[PDB]
Amino acid sequence: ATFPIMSNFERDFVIQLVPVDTEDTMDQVAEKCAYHSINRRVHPQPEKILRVRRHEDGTLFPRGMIVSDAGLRPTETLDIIFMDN
Amino acid sequence: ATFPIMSNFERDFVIQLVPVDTEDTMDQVAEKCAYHSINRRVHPQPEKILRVRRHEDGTLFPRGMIVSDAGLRPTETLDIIFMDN
Amino acid sequence: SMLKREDWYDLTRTTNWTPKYVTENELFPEEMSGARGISMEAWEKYDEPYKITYPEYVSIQREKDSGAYSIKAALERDGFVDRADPGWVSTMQLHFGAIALEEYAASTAEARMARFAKAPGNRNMATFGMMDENRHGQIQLYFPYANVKRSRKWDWAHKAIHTNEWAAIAARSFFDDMMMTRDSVAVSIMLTFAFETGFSNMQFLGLAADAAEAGDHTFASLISSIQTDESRHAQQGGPSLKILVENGKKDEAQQMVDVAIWRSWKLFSALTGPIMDYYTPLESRNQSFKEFMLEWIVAQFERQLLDLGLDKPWYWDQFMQDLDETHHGMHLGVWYWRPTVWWDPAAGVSPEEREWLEEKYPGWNDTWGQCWDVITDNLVNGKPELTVPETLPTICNMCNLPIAHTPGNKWNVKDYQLEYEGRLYHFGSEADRWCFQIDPERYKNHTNLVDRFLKGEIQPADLAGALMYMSLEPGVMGDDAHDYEWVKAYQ
Amino acid sequence: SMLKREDWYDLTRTTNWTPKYVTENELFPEEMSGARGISMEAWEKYDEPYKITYPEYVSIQREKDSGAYSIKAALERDGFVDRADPGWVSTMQLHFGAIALEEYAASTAEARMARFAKAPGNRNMATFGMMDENRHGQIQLYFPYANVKRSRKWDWAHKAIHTNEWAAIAARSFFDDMMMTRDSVAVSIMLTFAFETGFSNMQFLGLAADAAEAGDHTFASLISSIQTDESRHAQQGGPSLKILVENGKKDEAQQMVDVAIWRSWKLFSALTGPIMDYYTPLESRNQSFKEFMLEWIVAQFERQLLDLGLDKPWYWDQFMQDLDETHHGMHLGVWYWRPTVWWDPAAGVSPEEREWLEEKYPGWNDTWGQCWDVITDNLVNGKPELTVPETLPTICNMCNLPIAHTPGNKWNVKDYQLEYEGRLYHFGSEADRWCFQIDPERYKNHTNLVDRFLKGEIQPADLAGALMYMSLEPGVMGDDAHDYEWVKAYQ
Amino acid sequence: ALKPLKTWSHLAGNRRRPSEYEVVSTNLHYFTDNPERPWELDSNLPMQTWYKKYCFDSPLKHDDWNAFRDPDQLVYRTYNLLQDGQESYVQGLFDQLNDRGHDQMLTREWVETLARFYTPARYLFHALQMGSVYIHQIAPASTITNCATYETADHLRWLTHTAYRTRELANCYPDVGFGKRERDVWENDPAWQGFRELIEKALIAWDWGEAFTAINLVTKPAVEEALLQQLGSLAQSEGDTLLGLLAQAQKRDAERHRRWSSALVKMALEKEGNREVLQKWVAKWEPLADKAIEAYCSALPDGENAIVEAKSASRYVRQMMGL
Amino acid sequence: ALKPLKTWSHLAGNRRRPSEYEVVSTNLHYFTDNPERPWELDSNLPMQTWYKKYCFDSPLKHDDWNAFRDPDQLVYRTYNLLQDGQESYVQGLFDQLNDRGHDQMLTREWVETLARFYTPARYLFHALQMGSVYIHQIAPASTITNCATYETADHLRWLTHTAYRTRELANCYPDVGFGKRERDVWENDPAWQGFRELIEKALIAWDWGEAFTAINLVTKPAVEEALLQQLGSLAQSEGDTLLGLLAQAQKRDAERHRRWSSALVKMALEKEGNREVLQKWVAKWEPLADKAIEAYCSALPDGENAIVEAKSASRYVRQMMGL
Ligand SMILES: [Fe+3]
Ligand SMILES: [Fe+3]
Ligand SMILES: [Fe+3]
Ligand SMILES: [Fe+3]
Repeated sequence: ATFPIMSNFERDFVIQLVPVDTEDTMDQVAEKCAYHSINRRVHPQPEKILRVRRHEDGTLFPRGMIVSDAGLRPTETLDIIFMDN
Repeated sequence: ATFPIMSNFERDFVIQLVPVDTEDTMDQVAEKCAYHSINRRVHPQPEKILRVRRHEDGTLFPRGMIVSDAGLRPTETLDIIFMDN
Repeated sequence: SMLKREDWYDLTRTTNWTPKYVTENELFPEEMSGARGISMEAWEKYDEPYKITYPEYVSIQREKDSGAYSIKAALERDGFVDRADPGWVSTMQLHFGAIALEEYAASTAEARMARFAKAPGNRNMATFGMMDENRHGQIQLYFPYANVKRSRKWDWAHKAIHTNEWAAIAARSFFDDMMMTRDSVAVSIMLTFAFETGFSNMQFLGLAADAAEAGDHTFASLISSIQTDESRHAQQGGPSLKILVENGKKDEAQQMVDVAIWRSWKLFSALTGPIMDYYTPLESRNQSFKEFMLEWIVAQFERQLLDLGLDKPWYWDQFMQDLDETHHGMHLGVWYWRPTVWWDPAAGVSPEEREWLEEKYPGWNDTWGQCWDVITDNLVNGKPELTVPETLPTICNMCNLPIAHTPGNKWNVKDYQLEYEGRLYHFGSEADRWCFQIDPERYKNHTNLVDRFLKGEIQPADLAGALMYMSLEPGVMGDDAHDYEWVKAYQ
Repeated sequence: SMLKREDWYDLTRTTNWTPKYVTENELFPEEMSGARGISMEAWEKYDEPYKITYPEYVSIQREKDSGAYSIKAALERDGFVDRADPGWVSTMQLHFGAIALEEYAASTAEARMARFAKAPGNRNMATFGMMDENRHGQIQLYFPYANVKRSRKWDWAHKAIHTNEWAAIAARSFFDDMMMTRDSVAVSIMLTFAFETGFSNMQFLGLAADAAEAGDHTFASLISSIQTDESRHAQQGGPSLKILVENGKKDEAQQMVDVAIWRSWKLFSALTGPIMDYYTPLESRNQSFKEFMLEWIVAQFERQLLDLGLDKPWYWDQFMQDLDETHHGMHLGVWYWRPTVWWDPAAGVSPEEREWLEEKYPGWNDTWGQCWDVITDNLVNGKPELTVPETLPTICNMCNLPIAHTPGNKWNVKDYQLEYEGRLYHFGSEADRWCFQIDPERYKNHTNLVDRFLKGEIQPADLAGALMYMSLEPGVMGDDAHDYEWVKAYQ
Repeated sequence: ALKPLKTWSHLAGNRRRPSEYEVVSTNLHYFTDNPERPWELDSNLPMQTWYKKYCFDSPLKHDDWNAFRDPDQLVYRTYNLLQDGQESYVQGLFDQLNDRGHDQMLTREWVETLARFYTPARYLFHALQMGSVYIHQIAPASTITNCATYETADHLRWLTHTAYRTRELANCYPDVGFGKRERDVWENDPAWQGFRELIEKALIAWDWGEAFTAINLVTKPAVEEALLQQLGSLAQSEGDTLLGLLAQAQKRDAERHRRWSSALVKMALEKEGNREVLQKWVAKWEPLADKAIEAYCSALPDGENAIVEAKSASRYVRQMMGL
Repeated sequence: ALKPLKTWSHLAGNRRRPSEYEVVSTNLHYFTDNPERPWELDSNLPMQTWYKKYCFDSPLKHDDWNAFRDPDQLVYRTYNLLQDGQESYVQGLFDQLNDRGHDQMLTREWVETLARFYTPARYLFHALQMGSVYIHQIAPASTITNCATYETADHLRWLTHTAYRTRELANCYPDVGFGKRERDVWENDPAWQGFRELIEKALIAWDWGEAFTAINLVTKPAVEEALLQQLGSLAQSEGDTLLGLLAQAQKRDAERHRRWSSALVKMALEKEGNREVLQKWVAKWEPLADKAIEAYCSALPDGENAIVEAKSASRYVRQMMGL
């Protein structure tokens, strides 16, 4: 259930290793990624929702979809972006 | 009438060349010597009278005695001292 | 009377003969010589433009050491190092750790050409080249040794390249690939032309001017003396490249050049760039890293390439754009991960430094400045724990540096991923990925520090475990060079 | 293989022979050799304790210049001289002017012994001695030459000893008497033993430490390198003095020593003393002039004299007392007559300097302090014209320095006058007068600057006339080194 | 926190405070840190394989090769002090014997002997330079490397003397073919073929230990006794004072190479089995050295005696190492 | 106010920016500032009189002796660079010919010739050292002094070589009396008395111009042709390769002394009457030099020819100066 991804957090400068769980939703993946960027080198945006997209092809994952179902390669790079939805 | 003496002024640090006149009194010799010491490196003493003595043997010259009568060698060294009289 | 050099010089390199008791391919194995199907006779056209002979060498080089070691001895009791700007101390600790053992390792890279080049003039110049790097390795151990009692950091002048600390791995990755694991002709091109002629020759000139500007005349004289040796052996790639181009191998020549300039640049932007733009005090900054690059490195390459019948590398325009960005990332990476290096990084983001940065790089405050804003607020507000990391950055599988780029209002960080034989690779630029795809068996089963962490090779598998794996303990682990003094300007 | 030095060294000085085509007195005229009725055979007992041979000399001395000239060249662009304390600049301008041509003139003093000494070991050591002073004169011209564009003052490194400026006259008066106008044996005693062993050897050690304390490593390295040559030729008087004492000439030996130590001291207290106690900034003062004298000069003489079977000079107790006084006078003289020297004198009488002076010399403020009180009041009150003179000080007919001593509440200024053959002479101490009376024909018709002024030789016969006579013009004429900055502490 | 030390961490606890030689020469190779992957790249590259086979797998073995110390303690700075003085001597010989017309006084016979036996050494001396510089890049410790570094520079010194004298000889005897003919003499003259075969074979012995033995223990003593000892004595007896002195000056370099070789063999014999490993390599190469010496010295005047002396003097080098 | 200059005031307006040689060597004597009272003391002291008579009153005259320039431009720094290299050559000869047993190979006859004709030169070479160091202290300009400074140091160099070889010769031939006998040979052997008389007389010629002529124009050429040219050639033909080379090395110093002497004579001939002043001094001293050369060279093998060559070679030195 522990599964490594690389987090490319919006408006940060660097991609980071973030362990996530195969049972996490995307929402829970974003929170684990935020911990390493928000309030470290990126300002919160409380009017926005954090979304997860596959870096390589730009595929947007729904909030509630879980890591298990996402078809990711171990260490896959994920963009964590600010959206209205 | 111009005659060179060396002035060793009381409380100064150095002996100086002072041209005097063979017709000067001792009082006038002291004034010519003061010019090069008083208010340069020695404080006035207005309660005192400046007197002239032969450095070599300590002979005190009277105030009114003139250079002509004093038996000095050219360049003779003279102490210019503060006295009550 | 004595002869003139020119009248007998050619006989010193009239040394090729036609072997008979062993074959030519046995005496010059292709994997070590890299003659590339070009004949012995065609390789004898090699003609180094800067000539020198044994008695001239030992006399001129004797006088160089006399001078440098005398300076060092006259200034040693003054203890300048104890009152130097701590950004300057850090610059030297980084320099010695990253370079001393690689200078020495170079001597072997020279020895590779001295034994295996088919060009006899290359074999003799590389014998002097071997001597030069013996000198550079030695003198760059003797100088910092004066400081071992001042702090452990100075032990890393010897120790660094014997560790798995990530900057050392990035250093060996670069040097082993350009000069230790390649054929003689490839070494002449990739090391002496691309890296020594192309970067380090001008880099040592700037470093020596900076040391004298900082008031460190020991180090100014050291760097300056070493720099005067460079061209004697740096010249060796030009003639190899002319031969390859004249004999139907321009494409192979181009490809070696493209790889070596890119890999040089990634190491150089990680270690020199931040020095110029952040460690050297503001009022000592002659020009910006980018200005240095445009004036002293880039036009010089273009002119060399032109004179050789070669092209600007495919990535040249990207490389120009990166001058505004790459090193700002490597600086922020090294400062944010400061406990993972063996010197103290200087933040360099005081109000006056940030206006200099804004003049030199319009848009900096809007981009780079954003991350530093967050970091600065945390330091003002007594949350220093949010200014050190709790994870590893992603590392490039080619350059072994963090994958980093423009943040803030113009976010542009990208990973150039590659799936290859069942494994996923990460790359910090398009050119880094390309160095891998043109020659995948040179790199395939190498693992970067992240790979190792993920495979179970670093145990305990946590940050303390990774620090021990890298040989790092308190006393050597980096921290902010000015002890956060610049935070006062913000309250 | 090579021989060991000791096995053949004696043959280098087995060079005396019994002349036959000319007589011994013709070949060694007594006025040049000074053999003093002691035979050639008895002079061959001369045995220098520090031995050296031609190939050792040229190799060791080659390396000295390599080092000193390399330091100078590495530091030259930094322009330390443009930001040095101006008391330090003045110290160097004084040093070069007073010494460079006298170092060179020394070579001749060495050549006098090389030709005329009956002791063959003296002739060869003085050949090295001649080489040493050739070096000292040259290097002490080459170093200040770097500064000629900075100001005229630096031209005085070459020009001073060619002038009648009063300090130059005091310098030649000392040097011509100790080393240029005496027989070989007298030179060995009066210069190498009394002055080089006795004063300048330790003076250069202190000067080199002061230069490094001031941050001038060019000058620290220069002085320090020159100092390491001293003992090779300074050793030459000891053995001459042993021979004179063993052969019934202890009284003559004593008398030469007494004269040379006194005359050395008067020059040294005029030019070094004020430097230590007034030009070197307060926080750089390791010890006082008097402390320097007691620690490094006086006990050393006593020990030498004892080991040689000689006595403390008759004036030794007076000389000890003078350590609290003489140089304070020469300083005040040179500062008050500052337009008459070619450097800028530093007053050195700030409140903090005056408390240092009071600790180092209890009674200073009550004595010396009185004159400085008057001068300071005049500067506070805008009467700078009362701080420069309108007459000449009386000058000593022996040392050619102003006759000066304790002023203020313990007034003690004395003139040791002498009438001799119809002329009146002035002397600044009992020992100065005595140097004259033991040998009146060596000094009789010499005239000091005052004598010349009074005789009509300086025309126009006024202060402007005397300045031109001394080759002094605005731009070189001295003024207060800190431009009166220290007057602010008094308002 | 880690406290500052008094020396490099790898030398801490030496009792004696480390010399300049130790401070700049020890424990510098980093390819020996990971014997399974010497270089920071893929582990199957040709150069990974080359070092695994020819350095790590050598039958000449020790647990701590980094402990080796040059008995001459040479560093770059002291190398150049030393060789700058020796070249002032040699370059002074060249200058002053030229001023004297030394080359004009040689007999025609001797001039012909030089063309045959002296000047074609530019090839054999360059081959040694390639030989010792290969030892440099494959040896297991930096202190062993450095001895080979300075020995290479010496081999280049000997080439350089030979090149210079070749041109002076050509200037003085333009009809002889000095400078033009030496390649054909090295390639085709029977007197050179024993040496030519020995050095071509030795130059492809890639194992570091075998390279050390073939170049330094067997080939160099044979080359130095034939070309420096025997040709130099002959030169002196034939009136060539320049070459008699030149050869003896070059022999000082060769004695220094023998001192470090002897120290290394000493260190190797601390380990059981190494004497035998070395003796086996000596026994494979010695017959090639015998042939080299026989072909060259037999063609000299008094050939048979030159062979006897060169053979025993070169054997004596190895016997005094305890082989 | 006086403005800073670009060079020393005494060299301002040279057009060419002054060399290191000019910057450190020119216009340094200050005894020539006051010809009536050279020294800052009473004007009747013996040393005042000595310089008035032997420097200022010399019949060899010029308005600006300070204009003289060494053609070799030697300063202390470049003197020691130069001589340090030349001594690495000579000291290398000593070391390497000793290693070879060179002295053991000399014949008994030649060994006896050395005891007679070679080693007693320690006296003649020291006498020249006294000779040139007298020129130093009485010459009218610092650039003239300095040439004599460095020439003195060279004369001491030759003494030192001779002392060293005397002890090596004594070690090799302890029965000959090397080191013990030379004073008696210099004092009593007819072959040395021409030289001994020439140099004892020349050493009391106090006038600077006459000292220059007797030491540098007449005595040195005669000493150098007899002891370096003729004894060195003889040495080489007799199998003493060390001395044949030593002598030729010392002759390089002597050629440098001749270059500056020739420059000074050139400068003197700018002035009417000086050629004649010099020719008159030459004519007084030349017959002593002839005697020196005849007594020494006639006692050598092939004596009469050595005399003819030394005479004409020493005359040729002066004729090429335009005397
Ligand atoms: Fe290098
Ligand atoms: Fe390099
Ligand atoms: Fe001196
Ligand atoms: Fe001295």
